[PDB]
Amino acid sequence: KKVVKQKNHVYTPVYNELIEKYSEIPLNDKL
Amino acid sequence: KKVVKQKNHVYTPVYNELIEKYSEIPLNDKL
Amino acid sequence: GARSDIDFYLQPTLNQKGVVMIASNYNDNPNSKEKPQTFDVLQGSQPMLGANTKNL
Repeated sequence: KKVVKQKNHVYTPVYNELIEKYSEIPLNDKL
Repeated sequence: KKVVKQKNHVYTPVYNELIEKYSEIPLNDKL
Repeated sequence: GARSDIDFYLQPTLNQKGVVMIASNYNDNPNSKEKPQTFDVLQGSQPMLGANTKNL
């Protein structure tokens, strides 16, 4: 038998976020 | 069964190296 | 692609066909961060102005 990964059980408002932030690229590894 | 050679488990920055060095050829065996 | 703390230093000219940029990276990280012997090295080029002489 295979499960269907039932429940995380905690709820929230969705809020696809309104106020936007500038998204700097964090590809700063060692150099 | 055959394994898939799982984990070396230590991490690092990649750093495909920036500063270049001159690559002398070390084929100096006995002569 | 830049970020908000580069402090772009502009020095304009007149007779300059093209435009040249110089990118520098001070370390400014507080762990150890020391410079290796100011690279008196004949193998490598010093990492201030490379002056890249290579084909092989």
